[PDB]
Amino acid sequence: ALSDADVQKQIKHMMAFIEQEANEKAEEIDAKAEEEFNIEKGRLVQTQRLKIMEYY
Amino acid sequence: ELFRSEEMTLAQLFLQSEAAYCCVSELEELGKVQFRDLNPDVNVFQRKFVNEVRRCEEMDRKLRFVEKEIRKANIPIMDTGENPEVPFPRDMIDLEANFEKIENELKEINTNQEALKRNFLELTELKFILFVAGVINRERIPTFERMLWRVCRGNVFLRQAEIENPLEDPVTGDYVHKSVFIIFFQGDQLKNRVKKICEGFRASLYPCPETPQERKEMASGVNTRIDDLQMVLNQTEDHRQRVLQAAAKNIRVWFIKVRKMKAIYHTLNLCNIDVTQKCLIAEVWCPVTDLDSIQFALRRGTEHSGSTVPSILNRMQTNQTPPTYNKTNKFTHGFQNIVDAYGIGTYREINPAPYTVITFPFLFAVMFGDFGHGILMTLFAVWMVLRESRILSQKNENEMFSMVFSGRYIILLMGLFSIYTGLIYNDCFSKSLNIFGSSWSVRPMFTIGNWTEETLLGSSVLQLNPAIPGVFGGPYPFGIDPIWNIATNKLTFLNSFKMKMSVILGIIHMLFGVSLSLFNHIYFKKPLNIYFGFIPEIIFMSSLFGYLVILIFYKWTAYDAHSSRNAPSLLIHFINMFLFSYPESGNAMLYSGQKGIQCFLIVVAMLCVPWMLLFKPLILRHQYLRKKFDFGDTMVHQAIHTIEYCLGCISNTASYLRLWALSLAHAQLSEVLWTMVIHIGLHVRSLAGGLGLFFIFAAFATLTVAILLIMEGLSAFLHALRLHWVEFQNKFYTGTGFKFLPFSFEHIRE
Repeated sequence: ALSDADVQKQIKHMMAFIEQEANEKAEEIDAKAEEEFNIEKGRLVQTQRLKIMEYY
Repeated sequence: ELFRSEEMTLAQLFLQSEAAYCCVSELEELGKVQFRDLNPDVNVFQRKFVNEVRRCEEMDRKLRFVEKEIRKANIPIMDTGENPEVPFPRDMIDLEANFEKIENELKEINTNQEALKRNFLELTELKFILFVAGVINRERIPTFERMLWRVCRGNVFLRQAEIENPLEDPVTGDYVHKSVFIIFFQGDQLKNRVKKICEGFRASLYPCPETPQERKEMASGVNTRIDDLQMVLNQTEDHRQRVLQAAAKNIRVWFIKVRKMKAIYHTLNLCNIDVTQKCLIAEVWCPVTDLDSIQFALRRGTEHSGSTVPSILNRMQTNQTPPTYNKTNKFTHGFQNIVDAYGIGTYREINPAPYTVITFPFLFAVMFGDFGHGILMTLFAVWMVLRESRILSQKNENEMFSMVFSGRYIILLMGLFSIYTGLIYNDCFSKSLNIFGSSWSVRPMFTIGNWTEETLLGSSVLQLNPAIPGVFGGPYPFGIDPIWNIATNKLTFLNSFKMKMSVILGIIHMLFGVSLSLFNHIYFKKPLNIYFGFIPEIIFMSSLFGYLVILIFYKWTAYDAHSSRNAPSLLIHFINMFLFSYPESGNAMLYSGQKGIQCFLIVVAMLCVPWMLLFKPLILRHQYLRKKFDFGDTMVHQAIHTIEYCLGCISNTASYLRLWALSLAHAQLSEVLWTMVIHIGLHVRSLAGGLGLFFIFAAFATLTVAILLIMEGLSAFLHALRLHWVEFQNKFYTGTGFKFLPFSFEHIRE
């Protein structure tokens, strides 16, 4: 029921789907990287800040 | 314009897996598409629909389990709605679990009931008792007493009782009269002996007696407990039944819902799941003309799916053998099946079924041309159709009835044509139908023609009615003049007709079968198959067998009784034709110059053989070497075709002698069944005749059906069908294909 123009159009839409998933997944991954960044940073900061405070 | 199979696209569809579940469900309801397995080397565990199928299978078996209880409970389970919508949300799995809970509850209730039943009966026995006045059928009591006398000499009297309207024995499972005769002993050795005997013998022994008022009070407590047990039992059973019927309603819907889900998952297993994306690619066969319908269904399916993936199905360069799809309906389906029984036609082959619808019943009617049986045969088909809704929407475990039912529309026609042919044959249970138009001869003029008081000698003779006396003649308007049905030489006048008719019909039908091959060879653009095939083949058959047909009609209109002496014999001229045998005398010729015509036609038939025999492979070799192909094998194959064609034409023409052979047999079986049975029902004694005719006819009716309506009808059915398969189809209906098996929700009644 679809012409070659329409088939190619749908192929483009499906590729758009793939690109969209690629972006969403990467964004999720970068967000988690930032979460892990802040979590580990906090852990480290508090641990050594407390050790410094204790020496003071 | 001939009927052919539908176009197939061998097309592939890619869409997201979420969309895929919905789409498969919706395309499945469409029932117009058949999916192919893209992973033939992958088992169900590998397909990864196994968890879904396993769950479906468990649900199915458990549902069937409960269904058995439902059916025993006579629940209507009408299955008239909701189920057709087959929704397939993931939440159905929990619904499946809910089903399992219900049937499991039911299983526990019945188990409890049986234990309760035992307790009921056990307490009932005690109730009755209040050694012991127990429950015994007096099976071995006559011997129980003697066994006691055998152990000791009847040291203690026995207690006797009889139970009126005894209770249903629990071990028996049914109610039997109970009678008790049990002995009590004071001695321990002997009491133990009695215990052993009572255990061995069919007796009820476990009473816990007391003589105190307290025991009578206990017996009252027993009655109370019995009543409470029965009350609870009654409530348990009532709940059970209410639950069972209520479930039966939902279960009819569920059955089909579950079946559909299973089919969907199984279909999705027959696919190739991509590895890198949650999207599914599959190749499917589908009708070309229905592709738009498929895309609209896909649009609706994916629209229901939240991802609205385009779900585009794109045609591929179809290059594998497609399935053969013939659209059938309530009428034509049966005829297509008897064709398919022989084989599935080649893709874009000419479908013989549109011609079978008439051709086969017609040939049957020729074999079964009996008006009276045609009525019976027609009425049977009408009955089946009129009850179609009641027979179809039911269970029919007997495949013999189902088979004839499925062919009920085929039989209907056979009846209608059997009436037509029987009337032309002018035979209705061996009786002719005189419409007051029988003017074969004028007997008054017979006596004028030098036949004076012939009825004197007639007492010992027949005397054949002469042709061309100047006062006889004129055809019967429709069918065979009734006069022959009462002649002693029917068996020659009408026998000749049927022989010649069978030849005429067979040869003409064969020529039709050949003519169809031309259209097929044109469709596939095979010039060689018509320039070296069709043309010499149709000429060969025409020159030999069509010539014969012409001569048959010629004789009927060319020669009268005026030339009955030395009247040409068509069979002898036919043989002499082939052999170029032209004696100077002994046989008159049908027409002047026939010798030249007979010689010419045979020469042409022989000259037709080289064309079909070897000219095709020779030109293929020419074109091959000009372009430059197993020449040897091609020559052999083509030679085989010619050999079978020519020899088959000879044998096939004779084969249609089946039409005569069976038509003769039927008339003869009918005549003898009439003459040797119903004739006896007539008598010069009034009352004896009337009463006897009743019983004799009933026997006649019984034999008429048993011998002719069934058996010979079956023979005519098969032989007419065999002619269709062997002589007709083999002239054009060649090759094989695959049966079209689309994914669809067909199994609703099953």
